Amino acid sequence: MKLYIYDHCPYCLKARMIFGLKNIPVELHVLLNDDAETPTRMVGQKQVPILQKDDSRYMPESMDIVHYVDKLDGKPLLTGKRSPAIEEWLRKVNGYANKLLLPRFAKSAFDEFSTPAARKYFVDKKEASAGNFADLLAHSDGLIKNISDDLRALDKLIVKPNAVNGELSEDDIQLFPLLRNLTLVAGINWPSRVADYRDNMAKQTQINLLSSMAI
Repeated sequence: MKLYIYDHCPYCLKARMIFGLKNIPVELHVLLNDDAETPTRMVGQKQVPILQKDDSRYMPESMDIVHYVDKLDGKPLLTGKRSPAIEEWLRKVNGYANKLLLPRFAKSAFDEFSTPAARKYFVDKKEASAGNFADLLAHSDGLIKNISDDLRALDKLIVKPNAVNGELSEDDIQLFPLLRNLTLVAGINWPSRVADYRDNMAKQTQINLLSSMAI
């Protein structure tokens, strides 16, 4: 029951969230980002989260972990009512968020980026390599407007400040992690019901907001 992760990783947030809500203890293991090799060895893919299930069985992928843990006790807690519109909106919002987040993930050096090596290794993937980030960063305010607007739409869509779709559904599994990531983007103007939802799920999951690291 061990999660090999890179703290910032949305998929790892999704994993930790499912464990949190289900209330299943899990050995979080924050690998250095430079350690791409061990993930690759274990699951034949450079990705984390990797769940070393009980009998030391390393399973990759958020959604897999989510559904598996959700089904572990034969009680589908949070697969109530999937909403396509929410899924679509989430994907679009991730599409934005990613671009804002990446350079913050670099600047606010998460634990996995402790070593200069891990930091550089991470930073060179997208942040430093795509010079365009300079421009996007300069443009931040305009992006903030776009994402905040898209969040106010989402703020209208939020049926309950816990169950996005009135019933706990995998849209929540995406949504809370996403908003949680967005806390790092200090500028993005988190709407009311969004913030309510977010802090409720944060409390439920025992996941700290990234406010303290936000820029």
